[PDB]
Amino acid sequence: IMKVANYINGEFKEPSTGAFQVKTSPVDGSKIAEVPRSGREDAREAIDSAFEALKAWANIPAIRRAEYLYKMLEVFRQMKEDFMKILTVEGGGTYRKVWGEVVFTERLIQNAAELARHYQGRVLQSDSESTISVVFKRSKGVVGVITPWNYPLSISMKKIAHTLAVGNTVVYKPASDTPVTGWLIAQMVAKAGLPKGVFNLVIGPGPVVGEEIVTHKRVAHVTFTGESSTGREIAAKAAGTLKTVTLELGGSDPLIILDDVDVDYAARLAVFASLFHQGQICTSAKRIIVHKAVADKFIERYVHYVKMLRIDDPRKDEKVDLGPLINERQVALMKEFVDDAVSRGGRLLIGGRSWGNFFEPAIFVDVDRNFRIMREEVFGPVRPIVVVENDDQAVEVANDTDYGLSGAVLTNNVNRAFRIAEAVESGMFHINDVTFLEESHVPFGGIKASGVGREGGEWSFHETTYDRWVTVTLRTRRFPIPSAL
Amino acid sequence: MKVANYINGEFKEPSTGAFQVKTSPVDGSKIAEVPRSGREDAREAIDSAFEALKAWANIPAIRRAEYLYKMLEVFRQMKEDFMKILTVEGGGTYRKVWGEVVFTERLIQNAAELARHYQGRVLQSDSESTISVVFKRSKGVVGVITPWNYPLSISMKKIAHTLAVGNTVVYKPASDTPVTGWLIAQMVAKAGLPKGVFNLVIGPGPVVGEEIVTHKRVAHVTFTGESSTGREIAAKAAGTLKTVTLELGGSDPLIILDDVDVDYAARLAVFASLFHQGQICTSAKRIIVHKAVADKFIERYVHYVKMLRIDDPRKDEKVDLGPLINERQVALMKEFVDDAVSRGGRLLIGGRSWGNFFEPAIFVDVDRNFRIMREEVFGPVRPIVVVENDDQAVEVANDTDYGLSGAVLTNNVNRAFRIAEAVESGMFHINDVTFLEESHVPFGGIKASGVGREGGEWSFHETTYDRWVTVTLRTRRFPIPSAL
Amino acid sequence: KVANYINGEFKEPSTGAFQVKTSPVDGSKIAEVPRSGREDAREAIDSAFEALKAWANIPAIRRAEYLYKMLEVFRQMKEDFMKILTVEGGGTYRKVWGEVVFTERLIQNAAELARHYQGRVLQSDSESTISVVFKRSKGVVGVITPWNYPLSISMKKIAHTLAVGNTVVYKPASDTPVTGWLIAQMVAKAGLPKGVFNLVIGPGPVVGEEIVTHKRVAHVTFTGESSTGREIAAKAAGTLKTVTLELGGSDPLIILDDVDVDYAARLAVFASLFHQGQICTSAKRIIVHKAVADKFIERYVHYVKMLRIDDPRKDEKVDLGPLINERQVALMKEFVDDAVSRGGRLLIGGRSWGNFFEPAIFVDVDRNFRIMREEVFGPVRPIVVVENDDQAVEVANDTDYGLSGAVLTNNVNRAFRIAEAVESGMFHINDVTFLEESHVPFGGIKASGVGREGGEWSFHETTYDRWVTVTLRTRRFPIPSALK
Amino acid sequence: VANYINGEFKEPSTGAFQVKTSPVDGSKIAEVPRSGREDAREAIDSAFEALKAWANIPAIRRAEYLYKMLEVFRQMKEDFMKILTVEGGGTYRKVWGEVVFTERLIQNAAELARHYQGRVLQSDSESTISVVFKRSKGVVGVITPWNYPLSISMKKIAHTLAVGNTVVYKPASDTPVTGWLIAQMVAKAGLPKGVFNLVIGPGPVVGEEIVTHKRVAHVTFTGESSTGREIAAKAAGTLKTVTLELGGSDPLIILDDVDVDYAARLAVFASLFHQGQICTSAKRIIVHKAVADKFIERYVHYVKMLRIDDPRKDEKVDLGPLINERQVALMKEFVDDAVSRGGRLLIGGRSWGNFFEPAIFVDVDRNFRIMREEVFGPVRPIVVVENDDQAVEVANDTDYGLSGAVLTNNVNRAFRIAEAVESGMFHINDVTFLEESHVPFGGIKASGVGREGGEWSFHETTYDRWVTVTLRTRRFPIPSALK
Repeated sequence: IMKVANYINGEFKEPSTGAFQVKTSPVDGSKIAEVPRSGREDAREAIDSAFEALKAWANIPAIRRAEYLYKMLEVFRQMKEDFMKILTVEGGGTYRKVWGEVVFTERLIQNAAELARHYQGRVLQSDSESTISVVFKRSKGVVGVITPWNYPLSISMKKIAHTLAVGNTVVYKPASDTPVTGWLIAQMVAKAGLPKGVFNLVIGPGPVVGEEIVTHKRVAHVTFTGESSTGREIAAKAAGTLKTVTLELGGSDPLIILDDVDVDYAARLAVFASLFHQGQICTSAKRIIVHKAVADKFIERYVHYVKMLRIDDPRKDEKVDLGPLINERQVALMKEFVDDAVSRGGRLLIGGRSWGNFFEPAIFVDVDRNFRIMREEVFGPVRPIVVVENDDQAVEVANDTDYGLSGAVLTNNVNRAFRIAEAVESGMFHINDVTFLEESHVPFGGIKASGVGREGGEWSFHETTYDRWVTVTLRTRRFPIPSAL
Repeated sequence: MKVANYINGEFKEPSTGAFQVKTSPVDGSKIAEVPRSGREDAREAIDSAFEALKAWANIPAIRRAEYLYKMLEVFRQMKEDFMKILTVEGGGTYRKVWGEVVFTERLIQNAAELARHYQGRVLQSDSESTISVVFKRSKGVVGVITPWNYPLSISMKKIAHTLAVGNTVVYKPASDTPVTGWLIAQMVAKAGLPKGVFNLVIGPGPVVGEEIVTHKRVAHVTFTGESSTGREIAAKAAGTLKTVTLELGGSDPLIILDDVDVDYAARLAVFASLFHQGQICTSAKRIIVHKAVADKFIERYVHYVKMLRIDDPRKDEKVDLGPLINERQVALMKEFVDDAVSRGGRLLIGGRSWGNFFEPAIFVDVDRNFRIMREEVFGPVRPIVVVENDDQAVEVANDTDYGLSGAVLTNNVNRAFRIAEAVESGMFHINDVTFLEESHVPFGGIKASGVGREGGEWSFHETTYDRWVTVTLRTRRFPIPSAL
Repeated sequence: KVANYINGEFKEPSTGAFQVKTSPVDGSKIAEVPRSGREDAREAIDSAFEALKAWANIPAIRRAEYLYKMLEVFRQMKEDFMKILTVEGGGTYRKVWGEVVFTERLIQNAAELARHYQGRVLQSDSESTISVVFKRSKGVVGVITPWNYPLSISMKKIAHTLAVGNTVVYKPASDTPVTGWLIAQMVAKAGLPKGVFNLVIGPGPVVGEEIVTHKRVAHVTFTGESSTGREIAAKAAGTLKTVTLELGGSDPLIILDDVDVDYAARLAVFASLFHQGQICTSAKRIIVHKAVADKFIERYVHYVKMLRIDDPRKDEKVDLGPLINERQVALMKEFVDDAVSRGGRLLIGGRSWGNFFEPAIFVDVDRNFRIMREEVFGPVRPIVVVENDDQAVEVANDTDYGLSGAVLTNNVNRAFRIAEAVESGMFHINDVTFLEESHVPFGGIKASGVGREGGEWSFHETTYDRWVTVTLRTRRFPIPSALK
Repeated sequence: VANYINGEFKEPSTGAFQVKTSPVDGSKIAEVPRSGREDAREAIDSAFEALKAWANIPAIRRAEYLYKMLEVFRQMKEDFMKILTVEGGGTYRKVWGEVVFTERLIQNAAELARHYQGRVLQSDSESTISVVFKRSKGVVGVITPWNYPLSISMKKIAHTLAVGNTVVYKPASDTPVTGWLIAQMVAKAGLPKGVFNLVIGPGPVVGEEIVTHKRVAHVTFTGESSTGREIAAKAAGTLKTVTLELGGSDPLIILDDVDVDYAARLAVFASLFHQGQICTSAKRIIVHKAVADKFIERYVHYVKMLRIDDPRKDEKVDLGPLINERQVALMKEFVDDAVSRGGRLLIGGRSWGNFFEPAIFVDVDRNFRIMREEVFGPVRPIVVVENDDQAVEVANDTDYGLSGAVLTNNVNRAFRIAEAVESGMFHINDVTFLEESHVPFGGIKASGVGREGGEWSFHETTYDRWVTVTLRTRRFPIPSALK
């Protein structure tokens, strides 16, 4: 009953050119909807709308913005089934995956609303007499939000909700493979009645709409989640106008398993961590590193549970374990990873088959550091297991990557857990849990090739505000020039 | 006098032996021979800093603080040497360089004081049986690239605070002030910091600086200089995804309302607009005065400008203004004066120049198309603009690409606060100079003036990252495989 | 049918004892309410104590969920709360509307903040040591409240204390029990776990004193008279329980000579006489600069004369309702008589009928007047004329109290100097003395009490810090010294 | 030895004095004042008069004074060490540790003075600026004990001064000379008259005056719980706030997966350093049955190795004497009670003069006095438990709640125990008496209220002050008739 459209300055509308393209399901290639194929003029219009809305939005008290976010939360709760349906048919997520995403998104919107009134500046001691010295927080301005296709709802809403809460306005460009999710977000914002221009949606190609957002002089900041190469490109283009950036660029997270673990539990945890959403998670456990003393048993248990994984049309029922990859390019790339691993002498323990956009888990042992699946982020269900002889070697292998997003160690020893946690080079780390733990208000982000900045709660606020030192001087004084006086 | 690099605990020549002669802006006399380092020297410094990093980051903060207190002790005995060099090399007056050295003492002390006290957070977890905390970790090897106007205080704010939280440093000072950089390295050497923790490489920005900015073992670059340079650094830094702190100058407004002590306002204005010959990022570069007091203000302001004593800054302690740093600065100031005259400006006083000296040139009858309204004027050429009301004052104040600091003079609390809120700047001062600065406050700008903040814990924020760590104390069941 | 609420159950007091609650408007019966005794208090306290571990141990987000539930139920009960605040407490429509709106914000604020109360990760001075600070709830908290703003003061204490994982035993003022019962209705409908919140309606020296002396009560938060607070503080020492005390004030409202005098008078009337002056942060001592004193006094008295005193049930435009009981009228009469007897000039008012007191305004008072020496919790107000800012501050500070204060002026220097010099826990420039927001630190100094309430400050009061370390290396110990 | 009041060393107004003797051999140490209420009152009035000037200078000026105090202290280290030993009974190693920690304490206070921040808040109203300033409380009473008289005093004094309070200081009666050396240091550091004051006299006279005087804003106290309750009650009269650290009966929990020999070594240090006269001494040792036999054997072995001697003799004396005869008498009561109740005395119990050999008991139950009371001396129970639940139940079966520790290599057991133990502080795999200059030190339950150390000391002796500026006019709801 409704066409998919851009949302610009309070109005749903076609791209100026009228150009469109067809979004199909990764599940079966069926048509989902025609969606805009916007261009630079559409991006410019959204940016100008956001810019004209900015002062009114930034200057209302925080409690009024919080109220809008609470309304958004109420609208979101009414739309939950709609979001789950689209996350499954457009993104290929299983019932359990998209249920988790929608529950987390509810917490994210609520978290941003909760915190809006409480973002504080500081009162300082002055080293001078008769001086009041304080620091205010101010919003950065128009913020470009550019997002990926794997968790398109929760990742988008983490960025959008928190950015809006502290008084920025938004121009949002969803991933091209998940446009309907972005349009549903715009439906939600529109129903919550936010002032026109405060939130804008532009559906179109990254190299056109995204680039316009990243280079426009009225955009103050870009928050971006996607590939490291795209991130470096955006960071470079952002420099033209000195806009700041938040970049979350994926990972090759280590899951380190020591010899004192419950091996069956370790395997269960490892399967979930390494293969949930077909391993298409930035904090997926992408490199599994196991102590030689439990390695044989761990590998057997891990393969045992992998064998049980059910791959199917994610619309069929609520207990499907894995759906398809997002498109044919991903399948082609996973095939390259498997073929490379086998050519280099790796032992394919299980899996390897694919059909349409579906790709089975493919598990390797006997790998070395020159394997593509050890050197690159593997955004799909191909996973190496590396056996190490001690903790020193576990750490060396864990750190032998350009990435540095998250990581985890399983052990019951407090000394080994803390030493390894300290030594692993990552922006996040989890003792006795999955690598992709995430809460709405914690600093989420990485180091090294995994990006810059942190998002979540007040950390999102830190990214999209600045400090403003203000003083008041209550006495007159003599000045050193002209000295003759 | 021969100057050297300081790399991995050793003072040494550039690997090519290449040197160049540095002269005083005061009279052109030879001051020193200094390195012309190349990319190999930069790489050696970076490798040394990288190799020193883990040992320096991992000792307790109290130990790093001890090194900084020792550096403070060494600095206190070198005060006179720093002042002399800031005058003869940088052209600063006694009062200017005295102020810089006093502030530098405070900066080193501030970094030492704070090192033990930079805290992370313990969080509430939304999950049962989960401990959730956030640690602070140092970024790694930090490039420090600095300007010539306040080469000591600006360098030491960056260096001292960056070291405090467990970063190592590769430092490349401005080409016009290499000797101040070498003296900094001397102080650090005497303080006995572990080899590689601090390194000095003297050489051309486009060679040494570019190596620092593009090298994959450098984690962060903190830069103070021109907006165009900063834009280039930010773009180059993207290749390795290193972060940056950029302070790129300003065109700060000084707003003077009609309820002020006009004589005091003029005295304040002269100091704020012309101290160190206006060569200050937060100089009061655009003076904006309310119609009702404009005539009297302008008369007083020119009166006090006329009293300024311009002279060899080495002569005595009461010289008001010294020379500009080089002939290019003189040439630029002449362009600003030429443009203002050509567009109908009235030159109330000044414009005379001889050698590197320049008598402050003050213009009225200016409009928004004047170069001295549109560009940063990093020298002693100043426009005075008259406005009819507070709305216009704000409009003119914000009519700039820059956004560093700003100030308003008024006794009215409502006008003061409304103007402070409306002016688009990273910092703002009510009833004081535009260039107020303390050791521990967030210093920095918005718009074309740059990104990030420096000073105390804000410097720490720039050169550390947050690290979320959890411990889960209970086992649970996972959603896949569902057949379980 | 009004009753206690203990361990998830509405019930009669154990003795079955009751008393009648009457309206201050006309003495009409409102409801029979419990007259509980110590055994009722002990049952409540034991219920809270047994509920504590389960409530403190759930994740913060679950407690926030319960408070958001409470907020939903409150929004349904708004009309009920306003009706009772008026007929039981004597508040006008505008007063009770304001209290209900603020209460909604208070419950929301507590819910908002629950998940975000953080501890700290520290630098250790020792090697191989992790050092952090957690926040822990104190335990069972006694909540004892007054009659003037019984809903908003109760809910500020109750909501924030529950948010961070304490359980609550609540005893409302004897003159406002139905409000306390409606709160219990709200909590019950929100479905909080049994024992987490308990209501005991009864005499302060019986029920209240049991709460304050019981070994399983960890904290008491109290708002009321300074004498009562001092007794509670003393009694609380027996078990080393901590206390938050808000004990009223005698706030100065300082009016300088540069104000809009008409506006100052309008502000002063609102600040000094809203809710018949029965506000801890009422402007109880008006201090005006001699240069505007005559016009101010004329305008102030003019607006006071315009105040409509009537049955607050009559309509929404009634300005002033009755005092809470006849004992308050008798006290205000003593204040008026003492002022008259001491030579004070009664400008207007001072009549009373039933529980309704007509605002009595005095000039030509001195420091020995009871209305200058004591908190006047009613509509009797002194105006003092002063010659300069020094005198204003001397008179402002000449009080045992120190809760809030305000200054009206357009001069930024005079505003800040006066704000700094006035000895109070809170201070407002160009606004009323009783400004209050849900998340700011509300509280006083001197005889006005100890501690702060509001958002995270409420959390600070009812939690404690817990330093935890992990040492990751073994070491040698100094005894026995003989040992290797 | 004299008082230090308003910048001047002087004897009490009465001229009264008393002779202090060494706990080591009873020899004379010094004549010290016996001050009265008038001396306390004079100190308080001096601190009150000095307060505005001290509170109002920039924090950097107060920091400079503390840095100067630090330099003076560094020159007086040997003096402090001698007096802590001969007046306090501390061994060389104990007093060396105290002096080192005191240096760090003074430096920590100086470091933080410029950095104590308030907050800028979001306002729920339009056109409103809303901020929170930090202000000093005023005149602060500092009342201290005899066991670590230097470090405990200086942690309180240095941090309290740093944020702009003035100080009236009353040291414990058994350690007045240490108190006088502190006044000496402060005098040489040149602090303004009245900012710091020393009054030496009996707690029930000088202390009570401090606690009840109307111009004293806050009292920070360390000592016995009974005294603390006394002070908290008297303080209520003038609504002054208090900080109280009132000792502990800390559990040291030792699980079955430990290096048992290491555990014993750690336990001996934790339980008996300074003769157990430490608020955070490991006073109740709780050990898992699977390692208990071996642990008890190793622990008694190391206890037997302890060298008890004149602490003045050399640097390797492990234990000195208890502070006085009353402490010895109390320790005998604890031993008597444990024997009467069926405890097995594995070693120790001998006493001569103020010296006492650590008495170690097994076979104890919860009704023993040494399990129910704080044992501020070298008598220690070892209790055996069957599992972690039982370890926790025993650890919490105390009125106190100061510190605590668990020894284990298991992360789950360490954390669950840490969470479950009811204490203000807790340490995994270390001694119970860990202490740093800037961490929140203090207890729950009977162990007291408040925290001290760095910014936590600042919180105790400052208050928040909410200030607003409203930038627009508005209509008010009364009189409602106004248009």
